[PDB]
Amino acid sequence: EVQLVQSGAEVKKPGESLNISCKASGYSFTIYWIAWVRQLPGKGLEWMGIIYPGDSDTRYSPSFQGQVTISADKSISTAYLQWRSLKASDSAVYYCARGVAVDWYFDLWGRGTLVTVSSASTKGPSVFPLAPSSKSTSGGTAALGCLVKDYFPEPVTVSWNSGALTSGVHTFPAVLQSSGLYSLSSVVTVPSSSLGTQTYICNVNHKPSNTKVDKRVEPKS
Amino acid sequence: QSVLTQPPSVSGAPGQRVTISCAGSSSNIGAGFDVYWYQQLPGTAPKLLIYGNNNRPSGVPDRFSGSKSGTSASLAITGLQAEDEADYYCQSSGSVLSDLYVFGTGTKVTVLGQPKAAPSVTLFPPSSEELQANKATLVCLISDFYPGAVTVAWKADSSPVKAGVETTTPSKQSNNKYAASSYLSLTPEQWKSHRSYSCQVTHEGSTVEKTVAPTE
Repeated sequence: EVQLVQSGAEVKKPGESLNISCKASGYSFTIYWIAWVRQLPGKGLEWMGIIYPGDSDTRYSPSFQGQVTISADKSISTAYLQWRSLKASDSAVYYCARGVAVDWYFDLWGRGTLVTVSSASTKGPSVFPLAPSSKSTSGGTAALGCLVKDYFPEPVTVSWNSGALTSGVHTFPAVLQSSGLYSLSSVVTVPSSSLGTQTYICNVNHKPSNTKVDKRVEPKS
Repeated sequence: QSVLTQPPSVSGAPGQRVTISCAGSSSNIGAGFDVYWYQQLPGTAPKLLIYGNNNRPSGVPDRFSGSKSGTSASLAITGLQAEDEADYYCQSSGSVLSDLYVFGTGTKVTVLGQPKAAPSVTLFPPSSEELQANKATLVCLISDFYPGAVTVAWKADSSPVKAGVETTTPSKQSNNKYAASSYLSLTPEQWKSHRSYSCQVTHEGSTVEKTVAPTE
């Protein structure tokens, strides 16, 4: 069956080089045009260029002429999109797509390759307690948590009491800040009557920085 | 260069009809070039849905229909089903090289498959420990709402605060409701100089506002 299989997500710093790939199966690779299409965060699609793999004839949109190189390797039915020097504004999802004869549309698409270009360096989190509050929880319960601030890359793992506490846990998806670093919160809802007798520790693990934090969360008192 | 302008979002209940507009120009749709539509289910490759303004490929149900008039085009979905919740892109072409392919800005269709659920809002002040590290983060956590669309506004005393605010896109919880979070980054001095700070969450026309103050 016709399929276009694109390589996985990439994370690069500005000034680095990159090539991403799209492998075609299920049809004669050399007789259909392949296009690359960019989707910037929060924007629509934008065509970048197209290549005819049989003779590697390439056409570029003027915006991207000289910013990228498109190429193809017939032997392995694969097209490539290449940057010599990446910029932060190149962060986007990049799609491969198969053009149709005569008409200007695409009948087959890849899933897209996320490329992230950031000056952010691997960094472990700082963990701060969110002291229990009963103001927005149901009667007889309190919400406490930990703020996991300023780490890169995703993900961090948060457990509570070394995984003994799982009911009532809500670890929120992280926010990406303008600094390039991530922050998230994990909150657990527990009985109010337990705050004086039960210890609550959040266990935060960040493998890329080899950082591990066990933070006690106590009432403010 | 050219783009086709689409509504960012469209929603409807299962079984109803919804339309997606696509605004082009005198150099693409207005000039006689055809319009195509793609459907992109979350996590999946875009799929051809409509070609030649109103033709459907095999595998595309007859619930989808397309049309073109003047400089604009439209996609209509009848008998809206859960499977239709997806991003939809129109596409045409123009006369200049940059416009060999011209795409739409994209429309997210939401299928309202469950009743409205109101958000629970939880607001945490900066921890003393974070203040000792010369930082101050207010945390506004928003949970259990449906549909998954919210806006958050912060206030210092009674005046809006835009700087230092970062807010997540809503994501689905385990119970198929949505969660989101908003963070207001301040200096310790900003935290202590103002009397109060508020997180106001707007959802489907109603608002919930929580306030904290450094003197707590």
